[PDB]
Amino acid sequence: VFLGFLGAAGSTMGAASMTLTVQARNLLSGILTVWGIKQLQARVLAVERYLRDQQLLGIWGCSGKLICCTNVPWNSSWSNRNLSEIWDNMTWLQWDKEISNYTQIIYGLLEESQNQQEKNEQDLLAL
Amino acid sequence: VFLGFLGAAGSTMGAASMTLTVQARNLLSGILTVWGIKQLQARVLAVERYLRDQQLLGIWGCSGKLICCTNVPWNSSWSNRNLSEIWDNMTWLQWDKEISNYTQIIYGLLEESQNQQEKNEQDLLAL
Amino acid sequence: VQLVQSGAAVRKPGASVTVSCKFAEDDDYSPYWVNPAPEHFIHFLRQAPGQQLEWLAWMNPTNGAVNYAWYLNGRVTATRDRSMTTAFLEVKSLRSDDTAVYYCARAQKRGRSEWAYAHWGQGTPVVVS
Amino acid sequence: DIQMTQSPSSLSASLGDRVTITCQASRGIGKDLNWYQQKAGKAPKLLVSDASTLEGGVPSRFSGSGFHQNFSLTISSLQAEDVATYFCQQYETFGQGTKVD
Amino acid sequence: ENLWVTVYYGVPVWKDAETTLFCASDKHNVWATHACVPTDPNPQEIHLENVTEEFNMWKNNMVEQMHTDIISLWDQSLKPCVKLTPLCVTLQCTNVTRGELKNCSFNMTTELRDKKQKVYSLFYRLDVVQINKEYRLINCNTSAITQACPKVSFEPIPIHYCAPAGFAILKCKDKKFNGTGPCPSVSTVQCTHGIKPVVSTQLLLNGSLAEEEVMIRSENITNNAKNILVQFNTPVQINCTRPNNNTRKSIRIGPGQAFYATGDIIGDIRQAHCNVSKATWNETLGKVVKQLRKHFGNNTIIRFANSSGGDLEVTTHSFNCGGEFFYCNTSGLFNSTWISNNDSITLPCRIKQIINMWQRIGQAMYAPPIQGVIRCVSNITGLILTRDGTETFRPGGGDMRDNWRSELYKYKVVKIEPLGVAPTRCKRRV
Amino acid sequence: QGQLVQSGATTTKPGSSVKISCKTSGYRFNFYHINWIRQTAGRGPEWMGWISPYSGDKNLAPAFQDRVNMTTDTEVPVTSFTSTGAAYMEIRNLTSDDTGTYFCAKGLLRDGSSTWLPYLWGQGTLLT
Ligand SMILES: *[C@@H]1O[C@H](CO)[C@@H](O[C@@H]2O[C@H](CO)[C@@H](O[C@@H]3O[C@H](CO[C@H]4O[C@H](CO)[C@@H](O)[C@H](O[C@H]5O[C@H](CO)[C@@H](O)[C@H](O)[C@@H]5O)[C@@H]4O)[C@@H](O)[C@H](O[C@H]4O[C@H](CO)[C@@H](O)[C@H](O)[C@@H]4O)[C@@H]3O)[C@H](O)[C@H]2NC(C)=O)[C@H](O)[C@H]1NC(C)=O
Ligand SMILES: *[C@@H]1O[C@H](CO)[C@@H](O[C@@H]2O[C@H](CO)[C@@H](O[C@@H]3O[C@H](CO[C@H]4O[C@H](CO)[C@@H](O)[C@H](O)[C@@H]4O)[C@@H](O)[C@H](O[C@H]4O[C@H](CO)[C@@H](O)[C@H](O)[C@@H]4O)[C@@H]3O)[C@H](O)[C@H]2NC(C)=O)[C@H](O)[C@H]1NC(C)=O
Ligand SMILES: *[C@@H]1O[C@H](CO)[C@@H](O[C@@H]2O[C@H](CO)[C@@H](O[C@@H]3O[C@H](CO[C@H]4O[C@H](CO)[C@@H](O)[C@H](O)[C@@H]4O)[C@@H](O)[C@H](O)[C@@H]3O)[C@H](O)[C@H]2NC(C)=O)[C@H](O)[C@H]1NC(C)=O
Ligand SMILES: *[C@@H]1O[C@H](CO)[C@@H](O[C@@H]2O[C@H](CO)[C@@H](O)[C@H](O)[C@H]2NC(C)=O)[C@H](O)[C@H]1NC(C)=O
Ligand SMILES: *[C@@H]1O[C@H](CO)[C@@H](O[C@@H]2O[C@H](CO)[C@@H](O)[C@H](O)[C@H]2NC(C)=O)[C@H](O)[C@H]1NC(C)=O
Ligand SMILES: *[C@@H]1O[C@H](CO)[C@@H](O[C@@H]2O[C@H](CO)[C@@H](O)[C@H](O)[C@H]2NC(C)=O)[C@H](O)[C@H]1NC(C)=O
Ligand SMILES: *[C@@H]1O[C@H](CO)[C@@H](O[C@@H]2O[C@H](CO)[C@@H](O)[C@H](O)[C@H]2NC(C)=O)[C@H](O)[C@H]1NC(C)=O
Ligand SMILES: *[C@@H]1O[C@H](CO)[C@@H](O[C@@H]2O[C@H](CO)[C@@H](O)[C@H](O)[C@H]2NC(C)=O)[C@H](O)[C@H]1NC(C)=O
Ligand SMILES: *[C@@H]1O[C@H](CO)[C@@H](O)[C@H](O)[C@H]1NC(C)=O
Ligand SMILES: *[C@@H]1O[C@H](CO)[C@@H](O)[C@H](O)[C@H]1NC(C)=O
Ligand SMILES: *[C@@H]1O[C@H](CO)[C@@H](O)[C@H](O)[C@H]1NC(C)=O
Ligand SMILES: *[C@@H]1O[C@H](CO)[C@@H](O)[C@H](O)[C@H]1NC(C)=O
Ligand SMILES: *[C@@H]1O[C@H](CO)[C@@H](O)[C@H](O)[C@H]1NC(C)=O
Ligand SMILES: *[C@@H]1O[C@H](CO)[C@@H](O)[C@H](O)[C@H]1NC(C)=O
Ligand SMILES: *[C@@H]1O[C@H](CO)[C@@H](O)[C@H](O)[C@H]1NC(C)=O
Ligand SMILES: *[C@@H]1O[C@H](CO)[C@@H](O)[C@H](O)[C@H]1NC(C)=O
Ligand SMILES: *[C@@H]1O[C@H](CO)[C@@H](O)[C@H](O)[C@H]1NC(C)=O
Repeated sequence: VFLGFLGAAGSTMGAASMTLTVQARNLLSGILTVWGIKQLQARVLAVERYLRDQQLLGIWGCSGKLICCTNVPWNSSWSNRNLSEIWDNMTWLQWDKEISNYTQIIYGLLEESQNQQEKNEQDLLAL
Repeated sequence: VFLGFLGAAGSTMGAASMTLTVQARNLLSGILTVWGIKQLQARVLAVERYLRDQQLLGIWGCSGKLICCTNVPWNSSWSNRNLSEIWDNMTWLQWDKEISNYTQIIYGLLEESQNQQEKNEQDLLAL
Repeated sequence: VQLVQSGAAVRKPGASVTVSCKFAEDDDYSPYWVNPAPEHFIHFLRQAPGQQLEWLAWMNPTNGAVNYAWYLNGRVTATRDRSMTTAFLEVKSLRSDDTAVYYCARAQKRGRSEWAYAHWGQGTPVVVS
Repeated sequence: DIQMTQSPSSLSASLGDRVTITCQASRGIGKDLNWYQQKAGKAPKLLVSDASTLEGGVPSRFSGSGFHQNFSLTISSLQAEDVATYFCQQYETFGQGTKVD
Repeated sequence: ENLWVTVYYGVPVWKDAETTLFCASDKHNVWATHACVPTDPNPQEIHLENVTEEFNMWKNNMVEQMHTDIISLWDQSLKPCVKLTPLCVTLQCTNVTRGELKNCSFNMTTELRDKKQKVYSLFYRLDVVQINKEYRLINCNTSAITQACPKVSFEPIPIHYCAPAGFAILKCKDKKFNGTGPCPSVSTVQCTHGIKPVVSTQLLLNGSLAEEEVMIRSENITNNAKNILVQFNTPVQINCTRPNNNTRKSIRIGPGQAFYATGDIIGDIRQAHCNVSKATWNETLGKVVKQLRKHFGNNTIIRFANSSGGDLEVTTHSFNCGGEFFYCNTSGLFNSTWISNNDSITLPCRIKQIINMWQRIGQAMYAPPIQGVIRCVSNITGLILTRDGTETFRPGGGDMRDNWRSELYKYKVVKIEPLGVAPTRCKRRV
Repeated sequence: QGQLVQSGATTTKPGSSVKISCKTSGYRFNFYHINWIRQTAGRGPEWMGWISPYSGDKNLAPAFQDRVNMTTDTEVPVTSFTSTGAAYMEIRNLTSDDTGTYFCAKGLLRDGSSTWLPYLWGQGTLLT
């Protein structure tokens, strides 16, 4: 099936996670007059917001990945939910709300876990 | 030899394929007055067209690659030409014309072949 | 749209005649916000009774440039008024064979076929005798 | 300098017949030919421009084709209102005309 | 066989597109060349071996883009300048001690709004119309009028059009390349050569010559309604001068508003004119008449006549010399009939001041008078003929984009599309 | 993927020279060599030589080096990837041993190990 842009918004986190490229395509293209400056401001805004998400993927060792596995172990303080009660029960919309507070913390952990990982790889290849 | 920007435009697809970084460098740098707004419109246009090619490479698992090998098998309906009659006979200009129609189809195949590849890698590392 | 021409005329051999042709309907309106494309030439043609259609000259209403037919021998002049809404065709040294119905034709502004006369006038019968 | 040979000079057909008129050029003119229809006591009306482009408002029964030197104007299923004189146009030179009856 | 598609990023392939170009250059001139990016001292020209591209100078969008850029820069360079609408008042004019230039006195507003002043100024005939005799500036009943700022220069400065990143320009190295067709030798450049935006009529001035032979270009040369763009290979020199020693006189017409009027002539009253070498113009007309036979016949006779009508701008060699807009009679250059098989020509040029520049009806410009004696030297490197619908060719023009087309034929804008998919016996791992 | 038409059957006598044409179309002439090959009565087929329209280079067998005049014009471009060329061939000391059918052949590929291989042939010309 082909649900469309945000088609799986109401589907479960597991279902939507197979339709990632759907939302990844339309993030950069889409699904001195008044309109002239109004459009230019939007064309620059789209690029800035895109490169910010790409910037975070880059410093997490996830550049080029849609599904990216990391080294940060899941702190149960963030959410003490079982695996089967998340990917087959919740929607990404609900999940983003429940992890609203802890999102900024995870973003830092994913960063130093990458600068230490490549610092280690620089030593693994020092022989 | 150093042919220059588009130097191998008339050379064979194999010859030009060794001079990829030549064309890759000058894709982003180059080889309220009237000119002021005329130049700003061009500086934004160059970035948008660049990130679109990078966006496609990213969702094909080719981000960072110049020569990228995939999993989509070559449908002979697209072109029933032999390997030696392409890379040592044709020029990329001719090739882009002969594959004009089927180009949009290949671009979709290269996308899901990557979202299924990483979905599989997420399972290979689930143990 | 049809072009408006002047009424019929009768002239002696050796006299002159002026055939007007209102090709536009403006007065003091033309500047826009975007740069407009060039205008199409106003062509003048005649057809003698029972003869073929004969091209005489075209006249650029923007700057007044003209291209008169060879066989006219400089006996024809084509101008336009200040408002550039009315063309004029003057034929000097009239002779008997100049008796014909005189038309003005213009291509369509949307099209780029300068000779595809989409617009025509009702004709002006000129008789020299 | 160019010479347009239109043939035939006159023809007659019944209501519903297929009528074709040809214009031959003494040398290559690309697709720069226009077809007109002129009735008695009226100004011509543009039928086909650029050899093969039907003008807007002209009934679909008309059609034109040609390139280089051989051109043609066709009326599929003749009608009563089609009685007029048809002539091709190459720049300032016209064909000698065809009187349909 | 075992063939999988593989992605290639950076493949020499392009498409015909049209993008927004930007300028590059090397007092402020009207063409704001100071606002352009500096022309790079190392101009990279890459030659495309084996490549053969189709060109069509008559569809080129660079021309249509340049033409509105100049118009756009012209309008930009007149906003801050003074408006001469208070000059649209009744003039009392007398001849000057034939009858071309006048001597006109009017009541004018001072810097105080309740005081007048009876000032006088000289005006060329072409700038006034009747009603001491009572006159009036020509523009008053059609358009407002704006005095050109006397610090901007009308000097053509070499401008280079550059394409953005990811686009390119394709030159045409073919020494005998006419208008359209497939250019055998092609190269790619980032910007065009130094194009001088010379606004001219009939005679293409100071432009770029043709190598080898003299070329002739046209869409349909069999179409009489298409201007012939003939390009010389050897320049014929033309010398123009207004010899009157004019003087400029400031007239305060308001707070901060000064109208520069023509004061008086210091010395002899003479005619403005242009000289061309009659010998060099004879041999150049011959080179033209030669290539004219290749399209019309070795036996037919080629005749040159003067214009047949129109406005002053198109019936005369219209141009600009040291800041003043000349309008030269050319009947002395196109008066020859050619069969199958010290010298100087002098042209009577008039001078105007109320000029509408392009074809805009609503935006007139007063060119302030230039002090001193004006003389300029320039090459006529091209021509704009028009055959009569014996094949006779007469000069003409008007549409300023033919001027730009005479220098932009060599170039074409293409869009680089570097993604290429092609099969090989390659596959990635698991 | 085009035609390589040749001249007619011009039958002379020993001592003289014969010039055979080969006018190309439907393909970029300067991108492939032009091979010359003959099949005479008395032997089988014999490869004479090829010439590179692009580089102007010529390579021919020692059995015909001092006999063959091999020259090419310059292509007149038709489209981006099409042109029209012409290849010429002459023979010096002509005899009756050299009587046979002669052809021109377009090279096979633009690179690799079979660049000049006679792939696309003409129709043949009958000599003395
Ligand atoms: C533009 O387009 C033209 C025409 O398509 C291209 O010209 C072709 O280039 C290819 C590759 O560059 C050529 O194929 C090669 O051919 C050589 C054979 O040459 C040898 O023999 C010749 C005769 O004895 C001799 O002249 C050569 O000597 C050198 O000097 C001459 C002087 O005239 C010079 O012109 C030559 O180029 C030579 O450099 C030489 O001794 C052959 O050896 C090659 O095969 C080797 O390499 C390949 C890999 O490339 C390998 O697979 C083989 O196994 C072998 O190792 C190769 O086949 C072709 O002959 C040219 N001409 C044609 C097709 O008509 C040109 O390259 C294009 N340029 C651009 C920039 O696009
Ligand atoms: C365009 O038209 C304008 C007119 O609108 C001309 O301007 C006038 O030009 C004339 C000359 O052509 C000027 O007349 C001269 O005025 C001089 C100034 O003297 C005045 O002031 C003194 C006080 O110092 C008084 O005594 C005197 O009466 C004047 O009122 C005089 O010096 C000149 O005298 C000369 O002529 C007389 C008689 O001909 C001789 O006897 C003298 O010896 C002497 O040679 C002369 O009278 C006039 O002033 C100008 N008007 C203005 C407002 O400036 C422009 O010249 C004209 N330009 C062109 C190019 O055609
Ligand atoms: C075609 O091109 C010609 C040359 O490229 C143009 O000639 C130029 O015309 C302008 C104005 O008409 C001249 O500028 C003037 O210069 C004089 C003084 O110049 C002299 O002094 C300077 C000292 O700085 C010296 O360097 C020069 O060489 C001269 O000796 C000023 O008094 C004026 O105010 C004005 O600035 C150019 O000098 C002149 N160039 C040449 C080489 O003659 C010609 O105008 C062009 N034609 C058209 C129709 O555009
Ligand atoms: C006017 O010019 C056009 C384009 O330059 C000519 O059109 C070409 O004509 C030739 C010969 O008839 C054809 O082989 C081409 O295919 C045509 N190309 C296009 C794009 O139409 C046209 O023939 C010219 N007309 C005249 C009267 O000279
Ligand atoms: C400037 O001189 C010319 C030339 O003498 C004058 O032109 C004359 O104008 C009158 C009208 O008032 C005509 O009747 C004459 O036929 C004209 N003569 C010529 C030779 O054309 C002109 O009037 C003078 N202007 C002023 C302001 O004195
Ligand atoms: C007018 O004449 C020639 C153009 O042919 C120019 O003079 C030559 O300019 C070239 C390059 O600028 C030099 O290599 C030659 O040495 C010059 N010749 C001489 C005799 O000086 C001249 O600059 C042109 N003027 C323009 C275009 O304004
Ligand atoms: C043109 O006229 C001006 C004055 O109207 C002349 O300028 C004078 O030049 C001399 C030097 O030759 C100076 O001593 C004067 O002071 C200048 N006068 C002014 C008012 O500035 C100029 O020489 C004349 N030029 C020509 C070619 O006639
Ligand atoms: C145009 O003007 C130029 C320069 O003002 C003239 O060139 C001069 O010609 C004479 C005679 O041959 C030479 O002695 C000078 O040396 C030349 N000047 C320069 C700067 O080289 C030219 O003759 C004039 N031509 C016309 C047609 O008026
Ligand atoms: C969970 O997070 C808290 C603070 O938010 C931290 O103190 C604790 O060590 C974390 N536990 C694990 C297992 O990471
Ligand atoms: C985040 O902090 C706010 C503080 O007002 C709290 O109300 C909210 O419950 C917190 N989020 C979660 C998921 O506990
Ligand atoms: C080739 O493409 C067609 C449709 O374009 C498809 O039906 C067919 O299955 C494809 N074949 C292979 C081998 O991929
Ligand atoms: C692509 O489709 C068009 C349809 O008009 C067709 O003419 C063309 O041949 C197709 N491309 C290829 C490579 O077959
Ligand atoms: C200026 O105004 C006065 C007021 O009566 C008038 O007499 C005079 O003629 C005017 N001057 C001009 C040049 O119009
Ligand atoms: C402006 O005045 C001139 C006088 O020369 C007249 O011929 C013309 O018709 C007028 N034009 C307009 C638009 O009023
Ligand atoms: C330019 O040259 C080509 C080939 O020589 C020719 O087909 C074309 O008609 C020429 N252009 C003109 C305007 O004659
Ligand atoms: C052209 O020449 C004729 C006769 O030589 C002349 O009457 C006419 O005024 C001239 N036209 C121009 C614009 O010089
Ligand atoms: C141009 O000059 C000729 C004679 O040299 C003259 O007959 C003609 O009238 C002039 N042009 C104009 C527009 O006056």
